[PDB]
Amino acid sequence: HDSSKLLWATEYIQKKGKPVLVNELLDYLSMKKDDKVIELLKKLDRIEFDPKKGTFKYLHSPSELLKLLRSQVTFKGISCKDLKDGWPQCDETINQLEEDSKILVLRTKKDKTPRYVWYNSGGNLKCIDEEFVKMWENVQLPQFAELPRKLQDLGL
Amino acid sequence: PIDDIVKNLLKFVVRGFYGGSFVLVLDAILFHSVLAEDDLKQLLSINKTELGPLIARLRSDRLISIHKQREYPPNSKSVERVYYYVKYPHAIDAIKWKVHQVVQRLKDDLDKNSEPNGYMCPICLTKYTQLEAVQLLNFDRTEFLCSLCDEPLVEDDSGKKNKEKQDKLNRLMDQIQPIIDSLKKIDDSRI
Ligand SMILES: [Zn+2]
Repeated sequence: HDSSKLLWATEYIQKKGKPVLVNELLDYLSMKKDDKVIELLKKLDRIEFDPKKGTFKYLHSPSELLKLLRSQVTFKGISCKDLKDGWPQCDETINQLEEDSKILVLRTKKDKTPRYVWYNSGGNLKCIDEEFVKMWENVQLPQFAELPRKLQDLGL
Repeated sequence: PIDDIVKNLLKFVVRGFYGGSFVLVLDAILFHSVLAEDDLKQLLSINKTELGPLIARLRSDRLISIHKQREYPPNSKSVERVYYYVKYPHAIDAIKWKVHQVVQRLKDDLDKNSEPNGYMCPICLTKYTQLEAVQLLNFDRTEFLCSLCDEPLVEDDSGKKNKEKQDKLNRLMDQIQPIIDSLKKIDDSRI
């Protein structure tokens, strides 16, 4: 197919992840040997095609992830799949760049912690003791503007 | 502006006293004044099973409240906009009340375990004291036997717990200082 073979090459190109010879790539899968896959690759951003020698890349750094997190303010949500093909082991980078340096959405630690784009200042704020969270949650937040009334009584 | 410190303190308490997905949604809500839930859903890119409770906590914390903002759809139907409206005065006042209830409780804990006096029996495990037992001292004895087991007693209490409570108030004040920094800073204009 025109869509299956070119997609097969792009994943094959994606799997390589390095600038390979235009001859090394075409024989890599033995499927994208027609000009349609290359033309689709050149017409699209799936495979980076340039007038120079055979170089296959995307159209990627912990610093850039900060830029990426900054660029995802007031915007949609992106998975870490482009962050996992995208500076491999960004989970290491997220844990190392903790405290908002590489924020994460850790739904659970069994799916490579599939996270999203998150922007924060403190990010981690693990200084707050766990019991303090309990005794924080131990307190139930009250009703309407008597809450300003109670605290003026307390002087807050 | 005073609102950013209101926002910054909110992100502080909710990153410290709540999870990260809480601050992800709060920023998401803070990303747009009138934010559709659908855009919020795609930003999180997670199931509704992981979006609602975080919004519920923000509603419970009164940091952000649900506003029935008039949305007139173009499909000849009636669709509301699920756009969160941040209730800042009720956000900070509630946080203060939590702060006030958390500090006095742990303050009360400090006074709970301060002073040792009284015995026990360690055989039948019944508590004792100076006085009831000195009633029980015998002229031929130096130590207080037990009424029950006829078997001498031991002392019991430990002020260690008061020290344990002293550290907790120390720990809570260290945790609460940036919170009460922002609150008083917010308290200038009541915003
Ligand atoms: Zn006894």
